[PDB]
Amino acid sequence: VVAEAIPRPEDLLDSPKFPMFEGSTGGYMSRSTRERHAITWTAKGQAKFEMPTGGFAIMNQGENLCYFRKKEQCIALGKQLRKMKIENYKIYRLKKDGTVIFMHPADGVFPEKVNKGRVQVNGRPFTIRGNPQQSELKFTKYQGKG
Amino acid sequence: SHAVKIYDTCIGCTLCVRACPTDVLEMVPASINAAKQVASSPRVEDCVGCKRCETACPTDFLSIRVYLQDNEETQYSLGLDLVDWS
Amino acid sequence: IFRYINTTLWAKAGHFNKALSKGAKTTTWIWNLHDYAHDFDIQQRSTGLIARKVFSSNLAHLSLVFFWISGMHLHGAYLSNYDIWLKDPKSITPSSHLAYSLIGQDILNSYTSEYFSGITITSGFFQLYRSEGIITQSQLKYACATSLIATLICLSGSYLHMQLMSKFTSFYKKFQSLSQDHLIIIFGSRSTSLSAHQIHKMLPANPLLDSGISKPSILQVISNSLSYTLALFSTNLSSTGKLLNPSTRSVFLSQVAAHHKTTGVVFITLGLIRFLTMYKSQFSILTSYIDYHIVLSINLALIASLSIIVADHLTRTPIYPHKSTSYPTILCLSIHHAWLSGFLIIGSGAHASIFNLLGSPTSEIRHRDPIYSHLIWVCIAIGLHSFSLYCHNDTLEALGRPEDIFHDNSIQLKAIFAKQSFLRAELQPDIEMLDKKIIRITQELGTADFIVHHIHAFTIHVTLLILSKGVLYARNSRFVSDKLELGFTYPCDGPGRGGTCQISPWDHLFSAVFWMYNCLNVVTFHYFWKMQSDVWGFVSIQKHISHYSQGDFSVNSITINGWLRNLLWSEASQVIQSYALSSICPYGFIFLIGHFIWAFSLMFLFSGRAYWQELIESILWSHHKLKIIPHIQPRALSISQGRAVGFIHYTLGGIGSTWAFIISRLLVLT
Amino acid sequence: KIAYLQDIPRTIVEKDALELILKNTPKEQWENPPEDSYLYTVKAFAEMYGPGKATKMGWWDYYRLKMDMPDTTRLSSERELQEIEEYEKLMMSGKVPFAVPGPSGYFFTGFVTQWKGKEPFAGDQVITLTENGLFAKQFLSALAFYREGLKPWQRGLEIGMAHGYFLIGPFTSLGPLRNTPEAATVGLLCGCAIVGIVSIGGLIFGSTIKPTRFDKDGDKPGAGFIEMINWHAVGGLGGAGFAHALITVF
Amino acid sequence: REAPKVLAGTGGPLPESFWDPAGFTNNKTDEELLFYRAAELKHGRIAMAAVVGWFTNASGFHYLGDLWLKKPASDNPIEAFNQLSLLGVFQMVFFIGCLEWLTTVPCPPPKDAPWDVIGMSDVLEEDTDENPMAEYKKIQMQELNNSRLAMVAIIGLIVQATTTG
Amino acid sequence: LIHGYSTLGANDLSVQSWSFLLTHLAWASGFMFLISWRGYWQELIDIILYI
Ligand code: CLA
Ligand code: CLA
Ligand code: CLA
Ligand SMILES: CC1=C(/C=C/C(C)=C/C=C/C(C)=C/C=C/C=C(C)/C=C/C=C(C)/C=C/C2=C(C)CCCC2(C)C)C(C)(C)CCC1
Ligand code: SF4
Repeated sequence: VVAEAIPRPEDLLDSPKFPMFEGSTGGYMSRSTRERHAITWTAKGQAKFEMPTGGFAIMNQGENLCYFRKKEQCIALGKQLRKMKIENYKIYRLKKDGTVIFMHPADGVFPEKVNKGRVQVNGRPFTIRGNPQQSELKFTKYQGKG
Repeated sequence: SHAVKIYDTCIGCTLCVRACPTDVLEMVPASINAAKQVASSPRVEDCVGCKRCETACPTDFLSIRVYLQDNEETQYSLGLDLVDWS
Repeated sequence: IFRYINTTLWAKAGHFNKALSKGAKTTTWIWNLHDYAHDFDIQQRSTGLIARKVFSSNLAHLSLVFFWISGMHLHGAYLSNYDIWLKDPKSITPSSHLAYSLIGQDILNSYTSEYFSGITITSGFFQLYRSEGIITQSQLKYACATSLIATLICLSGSYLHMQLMSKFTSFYKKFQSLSQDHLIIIFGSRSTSLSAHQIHKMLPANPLLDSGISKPSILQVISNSLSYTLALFSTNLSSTGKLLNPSTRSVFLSQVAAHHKTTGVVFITLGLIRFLTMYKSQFSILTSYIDYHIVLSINLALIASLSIIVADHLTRTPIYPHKSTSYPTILCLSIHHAWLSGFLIIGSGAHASIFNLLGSPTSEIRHRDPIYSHLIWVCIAIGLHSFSLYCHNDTLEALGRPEDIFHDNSIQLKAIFAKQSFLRAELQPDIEMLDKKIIRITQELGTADFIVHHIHAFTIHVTLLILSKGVLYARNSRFVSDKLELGFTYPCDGPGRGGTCQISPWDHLFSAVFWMYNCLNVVTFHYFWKMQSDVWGFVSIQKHISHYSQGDFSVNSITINGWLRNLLWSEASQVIQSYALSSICPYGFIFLIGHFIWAFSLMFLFSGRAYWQELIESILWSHHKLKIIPHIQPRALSISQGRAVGFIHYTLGGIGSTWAFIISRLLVLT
Repeated sequence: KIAYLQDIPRTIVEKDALELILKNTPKEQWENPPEDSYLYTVKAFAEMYGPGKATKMGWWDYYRLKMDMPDTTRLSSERELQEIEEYEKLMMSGKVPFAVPGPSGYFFTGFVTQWKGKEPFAGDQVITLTENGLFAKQFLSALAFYREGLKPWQRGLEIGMAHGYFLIGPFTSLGPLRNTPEAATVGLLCGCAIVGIVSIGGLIFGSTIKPTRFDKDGDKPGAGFIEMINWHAVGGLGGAGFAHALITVF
Repeated sequence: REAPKVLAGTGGPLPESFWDPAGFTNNKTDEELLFYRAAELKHGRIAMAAVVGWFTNASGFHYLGDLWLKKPASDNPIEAFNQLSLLGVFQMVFFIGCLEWLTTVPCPPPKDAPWDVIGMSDVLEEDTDENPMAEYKKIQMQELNNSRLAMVAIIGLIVQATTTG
Repeated sequence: LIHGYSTLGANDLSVQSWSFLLTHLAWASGFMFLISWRGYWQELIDIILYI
C-alpha cells in the first residue's frame, strides 16, 4: 500500500478535490489544533452526503478530499460512504510536521474482512471468567490490572 | 488509552468490528471456531470507549471486553476536538 | 373497503411495530409496546397509513374533548348549585362536583348554599355559562346533548377516515387549502358567528340579569323576544376596558360581541389578503417544513404562547361576569394556562428535535455554536445577576445592613420600561370594586417586580438553552459525530470519551421539563403572592384597602427568606391546618401526597438501572427456587424509561403540591 | 414520449395543473412517479380512465379523485422554483444570504456574505461581519494587545490605565462606604486591589503558560508577557489614581 | 457619463435616474464623486437617527435628561436641548468625536467605497447572480432614498420648530 | 428560625436562618449533578470552549 501525499490543510486552500460542502462552525478548530485527519475517496456520481461536522455536501465525480479534526469523524464519513457502495476510501492522520500516517484500511483490506498476515493482538486464550483474581496479583506487575 | 481484550469465546461475528466508530478492531485468521477467524484490537489507542463492540457481541458473555481507564485518558480516548494534545 | 377493519389484531398486541413481533420475551416488551403506541412514523406499512392514523387520532381526541365538555355540562345541569349561583353569585361558591358519603368522604363536601353541599369548583364554568346566557336547566341539558352528539360524530368520523383515506389521499398535504379554509371559515366566519350568538342571546339576556330581573319574567323576556333593547344598549360611550360593568365587574358583553365581529372581519380580510402578500422570504421555511413533526412543533409552540397570553389576559382584563371577584377561579384560570403553556412549549422543542432527526434541518444549524454559546453566556449573566440580587439582599439583611440591599427603601432598581408602560389599560387614576372585593387595581411595579421579572427571564432563557441545544445538536456534535444514526431517543453512546450520558434530544427534553417546571413555579408564586399582596382583598368604606397578604410582597419578596417565610410558610397555614375542615381536607391530603410523589421520583432520578436489574435477579432466584418462573422475564426499566418515570413523578408531585397549596388558601380566604 | 401523460382527460386533471405538476416534479420521476406523489396518482388513474378506457366513474370515486389531485394552488410556480434552485446553489457554494435575527425570526438583508473561510474545513474561519469585516479586523488589530510597533510595556500601560480608571467607579459608588464623606479613597483602594489581583493572576499565567508572542528574539521565554503584566499593574495604579483625582478635584 | 458610472443606478426617483439638475457631478473626478456619496450617506444615516431621536424625544421619552435634570424636560426637542445639563451635551459631543476618530484614522473605510464604515466589502459579494440574495443594490436604494427623505424631513422639523413652533 | 432576619430586625438566630437557606441551596444544587448526566454538559463545555 502506498500512502498518498496529503498536504497540510492550511497549505491546500482552494483545491479541486474538495467536495462542494456548505461549511459550518463544526469544522476543525484552527488556531488551537494542528493534528488533522484527512479522508480521500473516488466516487462515480455527485451524490449528496452529510458532513460529520454539520452541513451537507456533494461529492465530485472524480477524486474527493476532506479534512477533519478527529479520526472518529473520518470513520463516520467512511461508513456513510460505504453505505453508498463507495469502497477505496483511505483515511490519513496528518501530524503537525505534515507527516502522513495511513490509518483506516491499514493493510488495504477493511477490518471486517479477514486478511492474511494479521495476528490477534490483545488476545486472551480463555473465557472472560478465566482472568486471575485481582487480590492474587497485589504489588506484582499486575497490581490493579488482573 | 483503554484496554480492549478479545477472548477465545469469539466466533468471528465481525459485528464488533463493524460497530467500532474509530477502527480499533479487526478480523484475524484463527482456528478456534467454525468461522476460522477471531477479532483483534491492534489500535486501542484510538478506542474512545463507547462499548458499542460489547453491545454487538452475541456470545453468552462478551468475547470482547473493554476496560475503562480514566486516569489513563489520552486525546484520542477522550475524543478531543477543540483542543490538540500534540 | 371496511372489510379489512377486523378485530384479529386486538388480541395480537404489539402488531403495529415490527420490533415487537418477536413476542413478549421480557418485561421491556410491555414498556416498548406502550412507548411505540402513538409513534405512527415508525410503525408498519406505507406513508398513507401514517396520514390516516394521524388524522383519525386527531378526530378521536376531538371526540374525547367533546365528551369532557358534555360531562362538564351534565354536571352543571344535574349535579350543581348553578341556580342559586345565578341568583346570587357573590354569596355562593360555584360547585358542580359532589362526593359520595363513603369512608367518611362526606367530609369533603362543604357548605356552598343552604340547599347544596359539594366541592367548590374553580374551573370558571359557571361564569362561562352566565356569559353564555344559560339560565334554565333545559339549556344545560341541550348543551350536554349537543356535546354528546358531537362526541359520537367525531368518533364515527375517526372510525370512517381510517378507510375513507387511501394510498392516493392528499388533502392533508394541501397546505394552501388548509390555511385558507381554516383562516377564513373558522377564524373569520366562526368569530362572526359567535358575535351573532352574543348579539342575539347574551345582550338580550345578560343586560336583563344585570337590570336586576333575575326573574326576566321567566321565559316571557329571557326567551329572546326582546327586540326593543337595542344591541348597544349600555355601551355608555367610553372605551372598551376603560369602564367596566359596575354590576358584574367585567367588560360589557356588547363590546365583546363587537370585538368578535371585528376580529372575524379582520380574519376574513387577511384570508383575502393572503392571495397577494409578502412572501418569497419564508419560502425556504415553506418548502422545508412540510412534515408532521415540524408542523406539530410549530403548532405546539403557537398554542402554548396563546395559552400564556390567555393566562395573563384572563385575570386583569375581566371578560367574564362575576369572575374577577371569584378569586380562586381567577387564580386557577391564570395558573392552569401557565402550566399548559410551559408543557406545550416543551413539546414544541421535542418535536423540533424529532423533525431535525427525521427531516433535514435549515441554515441556522450551521452556526449553532455561536447561537447556543451566546445563549449560554446570557443565561449565565442573568442567573448570576437576577438571583444574586436576592442572595445579596438576603446576606446583607442577615448581616443587619438593610440600607445596602436592593429594595424600594434602599438601593432601588426601578422598572423603567414597565413604569413607562402605562400604555396598557391606561385606566383612570383609581380602582374598581364590586362587593367588598377588589375587581382590579393597577399593580404598582417596584424593585421586587423588577427582580422577579428578571428571574422569569433567566429561567425562560435557560429552558430555551436546553431546548435549542437539543434541537441544534441532534444530528451530530463535536462529541459524537454520528448522533443521527443513534435515532431520536437513546440513553447514551457509552461511557467512552469521558462519558456520553444524556446526549440525545430526548434527554435534552428530559432536562428541559425540569427547567420549565422550575421556570413557571416561580411564575405561579410571583402571581400568587403579588395578586394577594397588591390587588386582591377586602375594602374599607373610607377608600382604604386591606389586601389578603397585607402588602407583604414589596417588603418581603426582595429576599429568599421572604419567599420562604411569607409565602411558603405563612400562606401554607391554610393547607397544612386543613384536616377535618370540610372543604379543604382533600387539599391537605393531596399536599401530603404531592410531597410523597415528588420525593418518590428521586428514586428513579438518582439511580441507574443496573442496580435494580441485579436486585431483580436476586429476587428472581427466590422465585425460581419455588418453581415460580415468569416467562416474561423480569427486566428493570430501560434508562430512558427510568428518566421518563422520574421526570413525570417529579413534575406531578410538585404540581400537586402547589395546586393544593394555592387552592386551599384561596378557598379559605374567600 | 411518456404514455400516460398523453390525451389525459381534462376531467381527471386540467392542462395547466398537469403542466405545473410536471414542472414541479423532477424530470427523472415522470416515467415512474415514486409513491405519494401527485404524479403517482395521475399515472395510477390516467391508465384506468381515458378515451380508450373506462370513461365514467361513480360520483364518490370521482369526488375522492378530485381530492387527491392538486388544486392548482398548492404547487410552486416557476419563480418559486427558481428561488429554491438558486438558494440551494448559494448555500452549497459556501455563500449565505445574509439574515439578521429579529422578533422571533430574521430579516433577510439582501447580501451575499461569503461564508466558508480560506480553510473551508476549518470551523473557526467561517468569516462573519463582526470578526472578519474590515472595521472589525482593523479594530481588533489596533487594540493595545495587538497594535503594531508597541513595546510590551506600552501595551501593559495602556491596558492598565483603562482598567484602573474604570475599576474605581463600581466601588466608590454603590459600595459599602458609598455615603461616607470620603467614599472615594475606599473606591481607590478597592480598585487598586482589583488591579493587583488581576496582575498577580497575569503573573501566574506568564509563569505557567509562558506566552512567547511578545518576547523579542533571544530572550527568556515569557519575558514580554511578564513585562506587559507588570506595566499593566503600574497603569492600573495610575488610572485608578487619575480617576480618584478627577473625582476629588471635580 | 464615465465617472458618474461609479455611483450609477443608485439615485433618482427610479433607481437608475442620475438626477443632478445642477451639473454638480459632471467634470468631477471619480474619487470626488465617491467622496460626494460618502458625504451623502453620512448625512442621511445621521438624519435617519436624527428623525428617530426627534420623535422619541418629542413624544415624552427623555429618560436620561429627565433623570439627570430631576424634572421632565420639555417635549420640544430644541428646547429640551437647552434644559439638558451641560455635562450631558459635552459627553455627547465627545462620544461622537471618538466614533468619528475611530472610523477615520484607526479603522479607515476603503478608498474605492468610502462609505463602508462597517466594512462589508471584505465579506460581501455584491457581484453574484442569485435572486434570494445579491439584492444588495436594492437595499442600497432603500438606504439612500430613506436617508434623503430623512435629510429634508429633519430640516423641516428644525425650521418649523425654530419659526412656527 | 424564619423570623430570624426579616424586615423587622434580626435575632441571634440570623446565622441559623442564613445557613438554613444556604444549605437548602447546597442540597438543591447537587440535584443537577445527580439528575443531569455527563454528555449534555460535555457538549456544553465544548460550546463554551469554542467561545
Ligand atoms: C438550586 C440548585 C441549582 C443551581 C444553583 C443551578 C445552577 C445552574 N444551572 Mg442547574 N439544575 C438543577 C439545579 C440547580 N442548577 C437541577 C436540579 C437540574 C435538573 C437536572 C438542573 C439542570 C440544569 C441544566 C440542564 C442546565 C442548568 C444550568 C445551570 C446554570 C445556569 C444558571 C447560571 O449560570 O447561574 C449562575 C449560577 C448560580 C448558582 C447563580 C448564583 C450564583 C451565586 C449566588 C453568585 C456567586 C457566589 C459567589 C461568587 C461566592 C463565591 C464562592 C465562594 C467559594 C467564594 C447554573 C450554573 C444551565 C447551564 O449551565 O447553562 C448555562 C443548563 O444547561 N441546570
Ligand atoms: C398535540 C400534542 C402532542 C402530540 C400529537 C404528540 C405526539 C407524539 N409524541 Mg409527544 N409530546 C408532547 C405533545 C404531543 N406529542 C408534549 C407536550 C411533550 C412534552 C412533555 C411531548 C414529549 C414527547 C417525547 C419526549 C416523546 C414524544 C413522542 C411522541 C410520538 C409518540 C408518542 C407515543 O407513542 O407515546 C405514547 C403515549 C404515552 C406513553 C402516554 C403515557 C402517559 C404520560 C407519559 C404520563 C402522563 C401522566 C398523567 C398526565 C398524570 C396521571 C394522573 C395521575 C393522578 C395518576 C408522537 C408523534 C415520542 C417519540 O418517539 O416521538 C417520535 C418521544 O420520545 N413526545
Ligand atoms: C448632504 C447633502 C447631499 C449630498 C452631498 C448628496 C450627494 C449626492 N446626491 Mg443627493 N440628495 C440629498 C442630499 C445630498 N445628496 C437629498 C436631501 C435629496 C432629496 C431631495 C437627494 C436626492 C438625490 C437624487 C434624487 C439623486 C442624488 C444624487 C446624488 C449624487 C450626485 C451628486 C449630486 O447630486 O450633487 C452632490 C452635491 C450636492 C447635493 C450639494 C448639496 C446641495 C447644495 C449645497 C445646495 C442645497 C442647499 C439647499 C437648497 C438649502 C438647504 C435647505 C434645504 C433642505 C431646503 C451625490 C452622491 C444622484 C445620484 O447619485 O443618483 C445616481 C441622484 O439621482 N441625490
Ligand atoms: C457605554 C458605551 C459604550 C462603551 C464605552 C466604553 C467601553 C467606555 C470605556 C471608557 C474607558 C475605560 C475609559 C478609560 C479612560 C482611562 C484613562 C483616561 C486613564 C488615564 C490614566 C492616566 C492618565 C494615568 C497616568 C499615570 C500613570 C500612567 C502611572 C503613574 C501615575 C499617573 C497618574 C501619572 C459603547 C461604545 C459600547 C456603546 C454605548 C456607549
Ligand atoms: S462481536 Fe464478539 S463474537 Fe463476534 S467477532 Fe466480535 S468479539 Fe467475536
